[PDB]
Amino acid sequence: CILVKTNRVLLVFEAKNLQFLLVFLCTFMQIVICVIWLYTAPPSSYRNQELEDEIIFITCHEGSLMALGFLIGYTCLLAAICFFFAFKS
Amino acid sequence: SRDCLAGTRKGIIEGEPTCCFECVECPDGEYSDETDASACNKCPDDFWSNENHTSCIAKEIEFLSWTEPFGIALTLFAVLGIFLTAFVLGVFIKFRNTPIV
Amino acid sequence: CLAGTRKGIIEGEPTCCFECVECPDGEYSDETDASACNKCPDDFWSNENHTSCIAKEIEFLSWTEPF
Ligand SMILES: [Ca+2]
Ligand SMILES: [Ca+2]
Repeated sequence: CILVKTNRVLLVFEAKNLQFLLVFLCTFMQIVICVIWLYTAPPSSYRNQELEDEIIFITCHEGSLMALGFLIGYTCLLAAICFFFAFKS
Repeated sequence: SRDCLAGTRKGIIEGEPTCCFECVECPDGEYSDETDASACNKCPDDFWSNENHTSCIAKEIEFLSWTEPFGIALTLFAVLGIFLTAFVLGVFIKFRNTPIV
Repeated sequence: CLAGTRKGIIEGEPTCCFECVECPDGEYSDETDASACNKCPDDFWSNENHTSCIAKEIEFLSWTEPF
């Protein structure tokens, strides 16, 4: 949403309610990756006992750290684009 | 020989009959709850022996929770952020007809 | 019994009959027959097979470390 309200961002996509269309597409690329991740290797709770001989901790195995990084990485690619256009103006 | 007490274990004296022995303490991951025990029993999978190796006591579960000094602090911040966002939204709504909005 | 184990007592049997039991961590034995598992000297820790003790390790941020 912040990106759609920047000085030189909306004009390029137009002539290719459009603001809403672009808020929709990026959110849809985020929705799809999470669904694919859940269907293949869902993160779940794990009991760890090798760390301590007296107490046990309950963690959340996150599945491949490749997926968690890809969420943050996609989020950054968007923030960097927004930051670049705002800096040029 | 004097009898071995609970939490101890029998030991061999070389060259002597089995009636005569010595008492040795059990290790940390085991316990003994009888008298004149030839071995120390092992605690179950989710149990750990107490200081005096006579019984098994349940382990303590450690996790991040609401009633912890670290937890109470983080929540307050989230509620404060929610309240601030609600206040901003209520201001744009009530002042819907100003030129700025 | 082997080098890594100690003797055990069978109830109601003479001393000539026994069982072999592993030594605990922090102790070792290196004998063909052993009545007890000998304790490991200070600043030393038992091997994986408990055959003989070895020295411990010093942990610190060294100058020659890659980090
Ligand atoms: Ca004799
Ligand atoms: Ca008998």
